[PDB]
Amino acid sequence: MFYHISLEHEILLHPRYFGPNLLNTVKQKLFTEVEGTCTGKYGFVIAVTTIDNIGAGVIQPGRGFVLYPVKYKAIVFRPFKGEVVDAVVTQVNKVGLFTEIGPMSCFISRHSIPSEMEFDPNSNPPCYKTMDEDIVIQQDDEIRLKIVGTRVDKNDIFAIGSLMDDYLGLV
Amino acid sequence: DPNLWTVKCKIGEERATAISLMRKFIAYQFTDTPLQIKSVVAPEHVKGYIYVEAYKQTHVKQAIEGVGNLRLGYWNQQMVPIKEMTDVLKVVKKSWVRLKRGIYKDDIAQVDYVEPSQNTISLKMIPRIDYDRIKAPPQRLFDAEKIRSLGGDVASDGDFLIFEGNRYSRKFLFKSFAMSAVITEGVKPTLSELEKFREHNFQPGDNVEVCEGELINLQGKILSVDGNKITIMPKHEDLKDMLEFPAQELRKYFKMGDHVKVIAGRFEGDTGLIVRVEENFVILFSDLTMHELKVLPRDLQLCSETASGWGELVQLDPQTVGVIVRLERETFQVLNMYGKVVTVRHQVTRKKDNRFAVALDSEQNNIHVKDIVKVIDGPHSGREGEIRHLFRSFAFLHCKKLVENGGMFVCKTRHLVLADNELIGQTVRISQGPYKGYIGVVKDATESTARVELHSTCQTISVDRQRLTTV
Amino acid sequence: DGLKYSLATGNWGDQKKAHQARAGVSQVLNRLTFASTLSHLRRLNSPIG
Amino acid sequence: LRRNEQNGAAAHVIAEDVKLLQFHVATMVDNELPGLPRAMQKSGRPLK
DNA sequence: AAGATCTGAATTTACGGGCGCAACTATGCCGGACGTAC
RNA sequence: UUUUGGCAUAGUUGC
DNA sequence: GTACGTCCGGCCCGTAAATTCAGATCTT
Repeated sequence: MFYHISLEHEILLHPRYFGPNLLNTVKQKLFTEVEGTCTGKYGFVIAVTTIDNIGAGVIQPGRGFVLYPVKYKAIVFRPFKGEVVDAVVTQVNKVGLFTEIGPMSCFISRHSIPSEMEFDPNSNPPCYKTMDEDIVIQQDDEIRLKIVGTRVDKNDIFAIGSLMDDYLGLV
Repeated sequence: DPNLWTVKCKIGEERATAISLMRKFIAYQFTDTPLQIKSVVAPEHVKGYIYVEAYKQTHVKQAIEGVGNLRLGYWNQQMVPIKEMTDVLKVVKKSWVRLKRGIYKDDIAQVDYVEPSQNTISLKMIPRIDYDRIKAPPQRLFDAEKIRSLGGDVASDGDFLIFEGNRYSRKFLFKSFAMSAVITEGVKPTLSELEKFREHNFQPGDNVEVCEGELINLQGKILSVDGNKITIMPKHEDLKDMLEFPAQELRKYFKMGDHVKVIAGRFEGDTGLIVRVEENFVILFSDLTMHELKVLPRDLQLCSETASGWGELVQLDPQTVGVIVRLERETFQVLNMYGKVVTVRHQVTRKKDNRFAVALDSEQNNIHVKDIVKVIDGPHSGREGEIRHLFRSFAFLHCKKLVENGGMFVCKTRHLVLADNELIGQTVRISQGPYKGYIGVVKDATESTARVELHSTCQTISVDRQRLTTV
Repeated sequence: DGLKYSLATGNWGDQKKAHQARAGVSQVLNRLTFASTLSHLRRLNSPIG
Repeated sequence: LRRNEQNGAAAHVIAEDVKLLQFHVATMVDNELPGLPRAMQKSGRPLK
């Protein structure tokens, strides 16, 4: 889930970037570094809302690099377990369904799909269709899925969705 | 009662020492220098020392005098304490055997024919020989053609053969050996040896339930392990007290969606997640593939380590390199540039990979290794993969989603799209410059200049090659 | 072998008893000048003891 | 020593084996023990 | 009064440290057992 | 196509 | 039958603790 939290990061600034625009360079380099990355403990980071305080630049006494601590208020999405979450199915395959929840890519496995749904290999657009045809699962549809569990690999989170519980799927 | 005293003896000669001491006692039992000791003990498995029964240490010393084998215990002797004298005499205890002596020591031997003579038995063996080629060795199949070709002590009777010290073989050694030279109790060979010729596994941290008794349906984490009656110490849910359970009462139960590894069977080595636990059929998906694997509850363990699931460049021949796609016990499954998966021996050569090699895609954009490139033409059109190795006109692509060959395939580079000196050690003559007239030997040479060890002076100097003239 | 070892190493006593063996009794003869050789041949040693 | 355990051999031999194990471990940490020999490599040279 | 025991206060062995660096030459495991060849 | 190495005893010697 | 060759078994110093003697708080 999404949280606007203060976070600590450390930046090694090279001596070429001193002079004016130093702190602006630190801001820009923080934005280049933290954005576009996921972590296991705090999930994805979407963007830095602001910088709370730039710490004192300590000179490392063998290098000339300057270590800057930065407190920064940023928005992070942390996928938690045991939550109904809104999702958009992005890819539909035989083995499972891929959905997007913000930055996160959730994988609904074939066993986790209810047994009332069956893959449609006879349709040119592949889909999971119900035995009675009350919901059709294709790409780009608004569903509500339960997170079975968050699983982290290479500091990138992919979770498992389920539709077994009531009030889930297409509504 | 008398007491036992330890006397150090020559190793491997304790029974002979006992016999010699008995003969010494009997010889001098009527003389004026009697042996006042009572008995001598040389146990069957106690090697290095013997025991003397006497009321005094001085009696032991005066009794072992003249016995060289006990000279290392002559100066001092150590008494056996009183409570422990019952342990000195305490003794304990188409088949398969294992030979005791010879080069076939501790090697599996199928008892082919048992001779009722109670002297020797016929044994089937795998020969550990070099076929009279190195001597003037691991187990391998008997090659009669090789020993016929090499000659030497060899007599051939079709499949039957005599050779190299009256070793008898047929089709496999078939030789008579002494029964006392083999062990008939405690061999228990394996399935591999069957081809050549219950169990409890609980570990700390695993989750186990209770299948029977008044403490049924209590799931807890294993702490300790023992052999048969474990008396386990499981940390149950909502219980601070530790209870006791044997191995038989427990079962390796695991909740849905937890790390699972296979300990043994056809599915061993694979990790993954269980989806639904039935009464005994536990179904799981592997971390590598999304295939259904059905296992017994006992063949599951709770380990959180990531799956292993490598990919080296090897030379199938100087005209075609190869990329290993699977490691096997005696072979490599290798994928070449032709797209043909082959099975080759371990003894291909390791090529120097060019990690800085540059290749051109279908759109004349420079590409390198570790680049995610889409395949827009060829047999693999539609797939997208990471470049791992490069050639003049080929590129190997990895893809985790593709389960075949560990994700490795190959495509031509043009069907992709990005998403010493001769003068060294030569006697030379400086024919020009301030150093004219000097003979030297060339140490280092370049396109412009060359170092010359000067023969005369204690110095090496670099000069232009135009100033040098070879002798 | 004992005489050869003792004169080769300068350790005096049994080879196994090198711990208690007086050392440096036999030295490599010095060959820099004739005077050095002569002085080495006429040398006396005072052990610490 | 482990062999003598899992077969269940005599106890005095286990005690003497424990004595020699204690000596070996102490010489491994510290090769200076009063009234006991210095560890040698069967060549009469004290071990570090 | 006595008499202890009895508990703080003078005399004997035992580790255990023992100058910087630097350079050179000099020396350094075997004995029984099992088998091969002759 | 770019290598590598005994060590730890004793002696002697230099400031 | 014999032996040999070669692979497997066996001075200080300060501390410091251990050894020796008159309160003391008892018992008579």
